[PDB]
Amino acid sequence: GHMQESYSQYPVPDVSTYQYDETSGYYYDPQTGLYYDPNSQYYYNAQSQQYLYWDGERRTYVPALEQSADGHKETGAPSKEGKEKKEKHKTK
Repeated sequence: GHMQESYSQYPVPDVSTYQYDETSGYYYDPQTGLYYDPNSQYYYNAQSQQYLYWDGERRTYVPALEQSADGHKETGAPSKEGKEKKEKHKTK
């Protein structure tokens, strides 16, 4: 291949370069302006109040608003846990 050079992306960060803000429990990500959470890899774009994620396959930020369409009934999609929509279906 010799076409589609594929441009317009982000750097390759490391959370080991972020700043922990113990006043609230987040990391702050000066390379972006985002906040990262250590337990929740969904970044917080404070600017617009968007929740994002780093997708290193696409080397860009994407929104993390909902996934795996079995909920779409909150911010997130809790419906993978196995209780999800309850037993439904009779008991047999």
